[PDB]
Amino acid sequence: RRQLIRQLLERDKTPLAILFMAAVVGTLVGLAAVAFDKGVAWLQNQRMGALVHTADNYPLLLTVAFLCSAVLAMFGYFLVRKYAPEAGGSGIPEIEGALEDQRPVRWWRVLPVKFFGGLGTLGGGMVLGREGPTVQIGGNIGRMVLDIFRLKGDEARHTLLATGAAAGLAAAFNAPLAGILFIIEEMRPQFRYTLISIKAVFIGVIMSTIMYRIFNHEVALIDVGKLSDAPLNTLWLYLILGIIFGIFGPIFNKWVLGMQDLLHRVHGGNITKWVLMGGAIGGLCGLLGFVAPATSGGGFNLIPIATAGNFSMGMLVFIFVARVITTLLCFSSGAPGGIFAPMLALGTVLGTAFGMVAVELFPQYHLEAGTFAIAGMGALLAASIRAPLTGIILVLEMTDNYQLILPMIITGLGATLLAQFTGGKPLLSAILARTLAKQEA
Amino acid sequence: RRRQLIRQLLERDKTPLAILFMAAVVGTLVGLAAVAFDKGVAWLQNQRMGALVHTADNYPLLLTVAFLCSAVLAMFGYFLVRKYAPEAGGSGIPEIEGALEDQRPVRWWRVLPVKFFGGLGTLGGGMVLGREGPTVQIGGNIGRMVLDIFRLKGDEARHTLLATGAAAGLAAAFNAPLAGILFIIEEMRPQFRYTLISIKAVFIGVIMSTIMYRIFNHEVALIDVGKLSDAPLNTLWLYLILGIIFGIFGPIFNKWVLGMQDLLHRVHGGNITKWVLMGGAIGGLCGLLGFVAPATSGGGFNLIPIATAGNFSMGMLVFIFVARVITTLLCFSSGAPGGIFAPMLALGTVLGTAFGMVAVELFPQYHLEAGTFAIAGMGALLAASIRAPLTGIILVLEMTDNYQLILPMIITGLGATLLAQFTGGKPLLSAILARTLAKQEAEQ
Amino acid sequence: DIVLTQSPAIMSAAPGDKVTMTCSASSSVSYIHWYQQKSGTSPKRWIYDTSKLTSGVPVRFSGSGSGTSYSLTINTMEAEDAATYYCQQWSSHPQTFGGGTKLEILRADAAPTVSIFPPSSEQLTSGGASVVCFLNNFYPKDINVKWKIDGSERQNGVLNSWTDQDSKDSTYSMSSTLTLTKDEYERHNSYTCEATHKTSTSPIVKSFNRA
Amino acid sequence: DIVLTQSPAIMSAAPGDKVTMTCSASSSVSYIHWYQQKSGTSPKRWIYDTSKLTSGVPVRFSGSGSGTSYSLTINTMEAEDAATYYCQQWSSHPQTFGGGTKLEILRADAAPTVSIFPPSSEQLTSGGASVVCFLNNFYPKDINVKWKIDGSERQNGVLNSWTDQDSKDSTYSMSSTLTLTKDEYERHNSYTCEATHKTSTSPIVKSFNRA
Amino acid sequence: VRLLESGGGLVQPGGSLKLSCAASGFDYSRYWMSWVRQAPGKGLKWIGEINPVSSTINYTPSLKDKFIISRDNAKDTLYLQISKVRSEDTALYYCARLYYGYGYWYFDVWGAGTTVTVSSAKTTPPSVYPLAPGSAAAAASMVTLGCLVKGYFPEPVTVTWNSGSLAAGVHTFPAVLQAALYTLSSSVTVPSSSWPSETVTCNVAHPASSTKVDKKIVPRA
Amino acid sequence: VRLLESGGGLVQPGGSLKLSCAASGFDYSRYWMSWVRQAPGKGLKWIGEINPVSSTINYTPSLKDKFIISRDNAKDTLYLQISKVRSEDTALYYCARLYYGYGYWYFDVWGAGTTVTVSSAKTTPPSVYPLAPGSAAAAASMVTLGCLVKGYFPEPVTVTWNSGSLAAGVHTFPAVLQAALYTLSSSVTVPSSSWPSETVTCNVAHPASSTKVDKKIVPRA
Ligand SMILES: [Br-]
Ligand SMILES: [Br-]
Ligand SMILES: [Br-]
Ligand SMILES: [Br-]
Repeated sequence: RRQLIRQLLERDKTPLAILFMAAVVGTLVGLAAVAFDKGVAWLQNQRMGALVHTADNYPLLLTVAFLCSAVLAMFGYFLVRKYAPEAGGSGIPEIEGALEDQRPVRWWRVLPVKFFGGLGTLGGGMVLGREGPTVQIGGNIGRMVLDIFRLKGDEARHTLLATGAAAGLAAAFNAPLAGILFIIEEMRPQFRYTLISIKAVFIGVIMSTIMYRIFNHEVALIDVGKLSDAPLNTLWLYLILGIIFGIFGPIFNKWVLGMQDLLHRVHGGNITKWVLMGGAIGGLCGLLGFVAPATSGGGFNLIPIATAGNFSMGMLVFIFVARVITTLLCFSSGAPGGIFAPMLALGTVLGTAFGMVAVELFPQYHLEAGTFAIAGMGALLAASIRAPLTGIILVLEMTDNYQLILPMIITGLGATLLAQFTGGKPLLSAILARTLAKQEA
Repeated sequence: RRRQLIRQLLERDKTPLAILFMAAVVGTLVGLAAVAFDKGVAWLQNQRMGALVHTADNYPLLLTVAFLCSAVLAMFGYFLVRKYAPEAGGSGIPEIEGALEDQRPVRWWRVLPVKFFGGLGTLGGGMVLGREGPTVQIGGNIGRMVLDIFRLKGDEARHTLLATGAAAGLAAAFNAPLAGILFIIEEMRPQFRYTLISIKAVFIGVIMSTIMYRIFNHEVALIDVGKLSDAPLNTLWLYLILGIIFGIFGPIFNKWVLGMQDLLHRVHGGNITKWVLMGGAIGGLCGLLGFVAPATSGGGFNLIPIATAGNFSMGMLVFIFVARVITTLLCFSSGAPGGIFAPMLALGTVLGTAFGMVAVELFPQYHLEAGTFAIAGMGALLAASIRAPLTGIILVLEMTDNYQLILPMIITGLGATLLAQFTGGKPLLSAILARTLAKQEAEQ
Repeated sequence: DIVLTQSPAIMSAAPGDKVTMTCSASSSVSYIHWYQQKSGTSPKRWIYDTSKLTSGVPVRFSGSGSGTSYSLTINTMEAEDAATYYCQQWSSHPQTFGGGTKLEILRADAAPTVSIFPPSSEQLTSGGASVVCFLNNFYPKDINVKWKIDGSERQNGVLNSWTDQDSKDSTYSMSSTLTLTKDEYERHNSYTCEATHKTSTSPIVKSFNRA
Repeated sequence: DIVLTQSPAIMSAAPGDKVTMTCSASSSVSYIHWYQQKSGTSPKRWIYDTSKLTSGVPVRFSGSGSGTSYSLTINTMEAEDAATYYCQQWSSHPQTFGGGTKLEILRADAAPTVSIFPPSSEQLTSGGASVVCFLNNFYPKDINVKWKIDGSERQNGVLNSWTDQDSKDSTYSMSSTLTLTKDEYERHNSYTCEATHKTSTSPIVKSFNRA
Repeated sequence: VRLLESGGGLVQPGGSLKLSCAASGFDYSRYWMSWVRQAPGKGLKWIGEINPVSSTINYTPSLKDKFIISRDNAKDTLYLQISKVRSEDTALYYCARLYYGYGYWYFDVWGAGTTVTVSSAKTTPPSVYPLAPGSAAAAASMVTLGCLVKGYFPEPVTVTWNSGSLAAGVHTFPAVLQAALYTLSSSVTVPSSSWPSETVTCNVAHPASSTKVDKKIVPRA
Repeated sequence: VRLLESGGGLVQPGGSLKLSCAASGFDYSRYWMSWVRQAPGKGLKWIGEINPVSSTINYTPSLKDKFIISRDNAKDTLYLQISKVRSEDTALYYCARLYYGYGYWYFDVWGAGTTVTVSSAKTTPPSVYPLAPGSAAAAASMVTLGCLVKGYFPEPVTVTWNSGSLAAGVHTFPAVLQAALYTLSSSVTVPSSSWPSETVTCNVAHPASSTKVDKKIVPRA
């Protein structure tokens, strides 16, 4: 105890030099994400203008649609398989490793590989989200500055690498809160104490967000409007929702992992069969990106339309199964790219359908399909990656319906609880464990 | 060695079901208990209302009954604490911090009733102190207690429950589930070593305690400021300046709250009577002002919407401010049972409104609304004094529902933590726990 | 669609009485509500979520229950509670209300106030006759009105209306009408109106003659 | 109060051209805006925040600068780009606007299409006599007119009225009336209409005769 | 607050009409609206509800197109279209803004009503005759005036004295039928020195024919 | 979105008027609204601005009580009162919704304007004058026609040609002010095979003098 007194009197006194560097990691991760994002846009943009040129003959345009998607795919699949094979997948668990000192932060190789690797896969319109790229990039932007200024000692090495990941999560969803939260909730060393300054994570998360704002303001990523509220006698319905998500969360983990194995057999590790199958997969997307525009893409486009309820009940089931397919293919084939964004889209759709069934099994309840959408949106984010807190503060900042905070917390804790009891595991820490185990295998 | 990590990552978040089911219990109990403590303090101010109605005539008589009742409800609580549990004096927050370090005793057989009734007295009296203090400390002892009464063994349950207790008590105290969860992980937990606290449990508790406070207190907010305006990018610098102001003053304020604890202890030398008397005097001066300048007294929550709509002349705000620094100290420094969060929200909202007012005419081109600088400064003492920005920002956000001010808010907030650390301020919670742990080993 | 069925379909009490009414239903309903329809007005939310008073619906009111039978209670009624109160559920769907428990006040006695009116000349320019008799603020509500044309009884061309119990004072009132032609009203002269009622044994007789 | 000064008060350019006007603040200012006004149309916002393009606006547009001097630029100007462009600033209250810059489409030359008109006969059962004379579709704008009563040169009754650039051909126009007393008009026969304009050394004339 | 319906009255057996409630004093969006009818002297029955975004429209166990509840968020107006009208549909119809405490759903605030009268009949504006204390005018401290409101159609008319500045001391008696026409009377009571010395005017109002009539009651001199 | 400002016209000097701007199609709160004016040929100068809830109202450096801006949030209208009108107030007046990007504010969406004429000159209808070409009707390629709408006050006349379906090659002229009177001229050019063959009318209205006239251009006998 004698020591506790000494430290209480010393708490929250992070070395100025560590603060000022968080500030720069921030601004750099910030601008970088803006770049990656302006990038991906432009690429899908061009693929549109090139579908207009082929406006006549049909199978010709199907082909061009398959083609440049396949072409942008491989570009990225190659780029990763050659110069940095850790930038394949989400990239998130790699940074958790890194904070545990268990993977290397090879920034000279990853920065460019992930950046251009993603622009490829995403520009192509594959079913992966911008975070993966932007978080991993963020960490590497952290490591790097830290090297380049030869700041010494465990604190700076963790702090900067953490503020980096945070700031790139922020800029990925315009979501400062979700960012800081992502670190303390899921990224940090889960089992030993670590010396990460939280006052610095903040500075970076601010500067990152101001960059994203400076360029991306006056339009939201999701706009659902102000939805209705949740009468107390309706809450049990969001517990039922949370149990559906929680049993299915682990089923989905088992499919993502199993698909990584069942897909690895198709190429044996072979840098060419892989890049080829990748163009096949990414080619499949560019096709559906134009034949059932709901089946393909990041997801952010159909969140509004499902939440306004403007989908027939079949169309929803269709979109859902079709998505569990396209989502797996893309993420399990180890393309560079996150899995948060498409789990938001998935939950939003399962949510909308539960809501729809609820809407007419309970005319007295005066239900709005919409609200189970916005409770389901962060639900996979808690059944699968099994970090509810972060995913709730996330959906909150995106959908701005603070009056759903109760149903949302319930559907969330419902899911984490029900995954824990049907033996699911944090899908990130699961991945990093395969990797750290396959290392001394 | 890594070999271990692989084994742990495959094991992570699998809190033993029995510790979960007990979080759901502590929750519901800390929940209901707050609602009780809450409906209580209300009735008591209400009675003191109906009693000023009866003396409608005679003015000095009125001032008298206003003074006396509050003096009388004060004492009753001062006594109740100086007698049967001297740990329930003050906020009672650092005491729960200590308890998580295992450095303080969770004497719940003494504290549950002493804090509950001790507060009802001081609050019902209309002193300048917040529900939190009482409801958080009570929440912890509601935890400890259900832990002992079910003889659950091992470090984890004794930490978890003790933590999901405190959380649920803070969510019920501001209708703020997220601010709760966040409070433990940012501020309550052991700040220097690893601890074994189930986050998925704190959540179960903080839900149950919120459904209780919902069941009973729905369809009116504690703060309603409506949908304020936005912050254009070229506006932001101004909340950094706001943040510097808060940050230089945050420690000056901590130096005051501490100095007043000493300068106050001189007046009674620790003597259970001089104390309970000085207490009636302070709680008396409150019930008076509760009625002569109803802004200078009370919890704060009432003047937040009025100051935020800008409906106070510029003088009035300076007056309320100085006057409230005076009333907030006297109450919290004299170590009556009761938190210091609520009055810091009020204090910041005022300095926020005033800064915004000056800004509103210094920059007509900016199209400012003094109101936004209110909602920036509301959590700003919560950051320069208690030094716990993240918690206070999720707080302010859940009460004021203005998510479009999240940027200015964080800035003002971070501005303040930064400036308070460079002007050598310390976390006001951990500073008190430190005086207490150090004054414990100061009898060898 | 649940059928809610209300107790004392009409019920009468003295101010100071503890009145209770009743809503029973075909299935289980829960958290039912209660509307207050003061006379010739639109109804008003009075008790909601079975046992919750609306705002400024006096403390004297309450309600409760569970399951299939619930009950409104006026703990000490007042003369102003005179109304027809409805229960209602949306525990299930469609929501549906009771049928009424039309509450009536009992007060001390109170005798008519009679007035009689000559066919207003411009009703005669059309060629009708209306001899008009108001009987204001009397309790009980039983009242016998008789018309005499030249000491001589008349029955035909005669109609009567009653007001409802008054919300505040609890009395009733009565308007009797007698109609003829420019013809019939010109040919006689003694126009009289007659009122027996609990509070005098001898008719309160009122009239006039054209001259 | 900040005074913005526009560059070319008026200016012409051929369709396909790099075009550049200039906001020249009296003190410092930052992030100025640009607005476009077509004849009798209400102003549109064109460029905001020194270079961001109002969504809708053709990509050929692009302004910038800073400190004391800014500038809007059309990159290959067009048909539809004839307007008036105003720069506005709100960097310091109260906000202010420019003199305007008048952007007129430059084109081929053209001949006045002169038509003289004898006073209506409606106008003559009234004692006024106005002889109109349109001088249509010319380029450039600079025209001159001279009236004449029986070869004698005139100046009084002469009200002149140019139009602005026709949208569908880029020519100017110009009506000119000569008004007179009625007899003042009969007491003469010839009424001529001479029009001196850049594309011919001696005038274009045109007349009529009463009798 | 205040909802205030209209367009009631006369309808042919077999055809149909459009009722309309004009809201004022609340964010009329956000709110589920509703219709409730009162049969002549009888029970309260639900017709239907419409949600804020015109996107849910539960009615009552009724038929084909008996009811078409529509709304108009920008005008602040609810709508009712009873089509195929027999005499069950004669009533006082009510508009009403719904709500909840525990999400067991109640009827927050009720309209004022308009009466739809199903008959082959025809609209008669009311004849209004002043009733004054006659030849016998033997005045006591208080004094009873009144106006006969006769032979109009259909229900209702409404009647106030000195434009509702006389609330005190007034009675209006239920109208009574009489071969396709309606007759009520009103009666007011005033201090005997307050009239004829000052003015007393009844204000008769039959909205079914948008016809008002203001009878100053003149001493029978 | 649309901004429709009404209520301009002819004011006597020294008197005053209350322009109104009526706004549909966007959430009329959240936004600042601002008036701006244009003296015919001449700058844009800003009158003032009002916030969404009327708590901040700024004007241009101008005489003490020259302008009263206000806004009625519920009727979705912005007003502007000008008082003691001298002639510098003779201009066209536009309302405008304010916004920003980075927050250096701009005028987002303007309306059509309305014109304010400050003069002691009286309302005077115009005379319409067919203009059929020379005694010697020089019929060549394209024959030129016109009318004279002379001697009215104040602006505007609007002149269209054959109910406006002669649109291309019509030439309406600026009016002129002379001895407190206005005069303008229009000219339509048609295919020489059209006239005197099928019929060619000029439509003048001066709505100010409640004048509607359709002057049929015919050849001079
Ligand atoms: Br991965
Ligand atoms: Br991810
Ligand atoms: Br304390
Ligand atoms: Br506290």
